[PDB]
Amino acid sequence: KSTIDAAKSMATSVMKKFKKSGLANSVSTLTDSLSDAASSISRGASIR
Amino acid sequence: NYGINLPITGSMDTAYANSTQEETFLTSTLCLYYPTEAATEINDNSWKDTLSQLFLTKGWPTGSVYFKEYTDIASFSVDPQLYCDYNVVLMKYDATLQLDMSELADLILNEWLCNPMDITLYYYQQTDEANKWISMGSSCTIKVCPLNTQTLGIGCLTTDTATFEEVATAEKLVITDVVDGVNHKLDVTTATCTIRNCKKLGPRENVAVIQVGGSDVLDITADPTTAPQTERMMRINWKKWWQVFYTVVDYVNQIIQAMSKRSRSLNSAAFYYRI
Amino acid sequence: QNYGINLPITGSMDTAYANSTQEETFLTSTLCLYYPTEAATEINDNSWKDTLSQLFLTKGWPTGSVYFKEYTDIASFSVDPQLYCDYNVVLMKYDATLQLDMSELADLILNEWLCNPMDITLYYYQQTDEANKWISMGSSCTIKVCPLNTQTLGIGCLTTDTATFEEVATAEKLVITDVVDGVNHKLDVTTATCTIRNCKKLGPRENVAVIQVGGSDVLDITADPTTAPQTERMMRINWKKWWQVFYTVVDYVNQIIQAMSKRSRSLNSAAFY
Amino acid sequence: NYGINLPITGSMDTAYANSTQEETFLTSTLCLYYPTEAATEINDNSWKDTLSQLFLTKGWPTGSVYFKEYTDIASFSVDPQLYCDYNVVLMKYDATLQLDMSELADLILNEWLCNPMDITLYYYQQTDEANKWISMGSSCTIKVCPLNTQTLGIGCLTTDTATFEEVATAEKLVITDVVDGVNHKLDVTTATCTIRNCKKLGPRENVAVIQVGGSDVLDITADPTTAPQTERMMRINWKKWWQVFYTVVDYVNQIIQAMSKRSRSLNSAAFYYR
Amino acid sequence: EYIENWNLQNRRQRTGFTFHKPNIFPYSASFTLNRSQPAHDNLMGTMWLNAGSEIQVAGFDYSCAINAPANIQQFEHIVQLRRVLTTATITLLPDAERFSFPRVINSADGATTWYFNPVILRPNNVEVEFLL
Amino acid sequence: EYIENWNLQNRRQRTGFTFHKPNIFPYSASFTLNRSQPAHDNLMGTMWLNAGSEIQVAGFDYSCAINAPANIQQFEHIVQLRRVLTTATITLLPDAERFSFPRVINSADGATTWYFNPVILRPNNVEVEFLL
Ligand SMILES: [Zn+2]
Repeated sequence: KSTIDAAKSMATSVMKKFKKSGLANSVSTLTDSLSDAASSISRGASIR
Repeated sequence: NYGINLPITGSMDTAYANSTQEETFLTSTLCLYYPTEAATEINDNSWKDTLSQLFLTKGWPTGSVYFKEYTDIASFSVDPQLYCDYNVVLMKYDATLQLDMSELADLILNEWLCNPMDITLYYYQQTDEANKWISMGSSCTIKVCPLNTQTLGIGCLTTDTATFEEVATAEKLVITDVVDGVNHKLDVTTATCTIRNCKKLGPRENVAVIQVGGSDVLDITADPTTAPQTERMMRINWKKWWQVFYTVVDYVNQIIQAMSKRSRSLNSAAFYYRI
Repeated sequence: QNYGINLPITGSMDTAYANSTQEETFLTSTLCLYYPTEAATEINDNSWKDTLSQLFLTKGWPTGSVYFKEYTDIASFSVDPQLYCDYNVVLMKYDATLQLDMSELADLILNEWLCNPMDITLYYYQQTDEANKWISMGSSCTIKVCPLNTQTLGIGCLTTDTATFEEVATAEKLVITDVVDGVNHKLDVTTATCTIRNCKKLGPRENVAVIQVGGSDVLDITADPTTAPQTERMMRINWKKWWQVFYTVVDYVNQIIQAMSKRSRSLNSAAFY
Repeated sequence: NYGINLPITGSMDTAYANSTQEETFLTSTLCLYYPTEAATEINDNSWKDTLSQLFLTKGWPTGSVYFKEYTDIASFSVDPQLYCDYNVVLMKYDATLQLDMSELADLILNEWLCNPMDITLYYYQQTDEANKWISMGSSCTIKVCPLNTQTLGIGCLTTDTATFEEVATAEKLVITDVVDGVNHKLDVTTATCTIRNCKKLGPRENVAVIQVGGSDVLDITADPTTAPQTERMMRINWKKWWQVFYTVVDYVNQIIQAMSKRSRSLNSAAFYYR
Repeated sequence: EYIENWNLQNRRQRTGFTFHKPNIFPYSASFTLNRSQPAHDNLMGTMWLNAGSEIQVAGFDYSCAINAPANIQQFEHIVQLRRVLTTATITLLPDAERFSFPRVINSADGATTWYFNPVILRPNNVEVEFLL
Repeated sequence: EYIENWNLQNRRQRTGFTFHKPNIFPYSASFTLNRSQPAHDNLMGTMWLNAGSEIQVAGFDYSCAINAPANIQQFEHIVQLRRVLTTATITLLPDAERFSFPRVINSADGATTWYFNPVILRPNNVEVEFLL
């Protein structure tokens, strides 16, 4: 119900919360951990 | 960082490691706190000394027992830095000062994790039934103003403290409690007071508040629902002060046994901080 | 489970390093900088504490994290020692006449102390081991001592007239007194301006980091003659200007913090001390 | 193959090759630096000469040893044009000049790489624990102003140097250190000073600062955490200056052995630099 | 030899094989800190390597038993075989060379690293027990 | 056993023998400095001992990978057998005790001596490859 440009900027605020939490960053990490281990190659974080 | 995250595998070896009072007689210190009136009534220049020889009987080596003089429940409540391993504090029922006494008991008998508060720059809130604001000093006068989720007053103007709600008028020790989960602009008289944000917890394995007089019903909780009665909360029937001390001496071990000073030490009295 | 010391933490070499460690201290811990007045006076800015704070964000310490405490002398600073923050790094300006004042103050911060109160009036005391010392401090601390033989009689003194006592401290602000172990002594302190307490030593401090400005140093912080301990929490900087000192302290905060950390009593661990 | 590409394989032939000092006696030069007071106390017109004959004993051919006179730690700390293969500098303990001495030691005892800085047009920043600003001259007075990520002052107005932070008031040699990774508008007195941006590299396989007097120090670490004590940092107990020199001569090889070949200058280089 | 024992086992009787440097100890390389603190500047405990037919174990006390009763620190290392060994010829020597050099080791919780800088003394009151 | 194999070979067929602690590695004790300078005060490289049936190899970095990518220094040791070994039972253990103590060593050119003062850390990302 209700929502005065609420659920709207809200469905957007619900967003403006997402990109700033668990699921967010984490996914943002794996992503890099690939780039940074594919681009890297030569000096690719040993890990193992 | 040795501690837990392991399990102590019980097993009922059932071996009994006799006595326990023989280690405390040798290795611990006993600090007796009393009010001035107590000593004044005794009227001897050697009472501390006489009692000390009497303390050898109960098993405490000469240099073991110390005698600290608070002259009031209000000052003792501010300066309570507990000096010895075992502290047994004598309190004389003063009926007008009951809450002063309650607030002081709540501090010694317990444990208290506190951080400094800057009343000037920030809007604070207590979190759980264990987050309380313990303030103490010359004259502690605390006025409060609850904030709605906008930083706006509720029954007050965050701008004029004449609209605040007074919850303490010049006390020497105060444990303030506000509706949990609500921000408040605070107005303490920081000139004579210090207010700190404390988290509670571990009862005290030392102080044994021994109460002289009345008929006592001690309600030391902030809520209405609970009433805790601990062993470190004893009571003696008033006759004369010399008698009180004789009893304290005649039953030192019994009183000490109701504490047990292993969790003690700490490194100074009261507060804490972990700022 | 609280104190029952589990006899071991495993010893298996899993070999997994839990990376960083500085990223937990940046988030969760407070840094308290102690300096002398002269230090700040030479800086002459109303916003130096502020400027340095923004500079501290660089090294990774959130705005409300760092605090600046002003001792105006080594004597005062060594008289009420109430270390306020998680990590304390104290700056000391080399004053050659105050060396022992400084030594006694270092000995107190750099180490972990346990004390009890002493009643000089009613009970003549004695120290037990190389770790039982008498730490007294206040306005003006003047301590005279009188060794007792096994009869409660003086040895080179009359337990009756303090004019025969042996003076071992004349008006200091901090004093760690040491007497021949295992001997009773009638003590005569000036309790009016002094407080003397019986301390057992030990645990060191996983915080301070006395950073010494000037001289040449080597620091002998033992009471004996035999040992000389040099710890990581005892650093030294070359004096140029005070602004430079602080820049360095900031430019190497983590390095300085890494040389400290934890503090036995500042964790869950207490069911102890 | 010059390209400073490297490989070498350490089979233990165990041919322990003999002497080492008999190549240095023949092929190298020894330069002794002392303060004026040192020579004045000696009061002879032939001291440099007498010591030279004495140097033949320890094995240094006549034309081999040179004697350079700095009259102060501040002037000596200036152009630093170490003249010979091996330089052993004698420093007399002046307690007020300690940092002057520290800054000078830090320069000789170490290998420096510098570039010029234009304080006028570009506000700079140091990068690592090895990027320092070494300025030196008549009178070096450096005031600094830290910039936030906008080119705006932090505790200062990039416009009025009366708000800057003074970090050096008229020194003859100064190694300035600022919070790494922060831009700074600099205000040096370029008229009498020169400030250059240096990166610390190798150490020196030459000097051998020999310290007279005190009980001693001179720490060359800018930080608080480290304290490095090298072999090229020796100390002698003061009696008289003639005695100091006798000892320096009586133990020339011992002192030289604690230094040796100035590796950054060795012919055999290339991509590493000279 | 092998079939010889294969049979004797069918008839359910006493078998038996012969081995040179048998492989009875699963690889295990670890330590146990009996006294430790965050700084790891005054530890006491043991570290070992059990592998194949060999065991090396060291007991360390950073304080050199300064506050220990009789200035002696006791150590113990127990190894439980998964199978009984009989007729064993064994070499027992003092010292654990493997744990006689400087090491930087990971802490028990893996959160940091400690420094081990050994100086070796002869093991006192050595007692080896082979239990069944 | 021996004649058995003498025949099988004379007929041009697949031979084979048995050895406890074979002697496949010619004695070789040396080092390779991957980073060095005249003073030998900041070296990086490996040193080893190949002899008989054993190999011990240590990788050292005086700088403790302070300026190395990911603060990790890679090492590698390759040993080429003169004959193929099959069916090998091998013990692999971390650490090279032989290179865990202070040494004064001759320089590669034999002109001087350098100082090695090791402190041991666990080898990271160990990978052993047996190639054919
Ligand atoms: Zn064998």
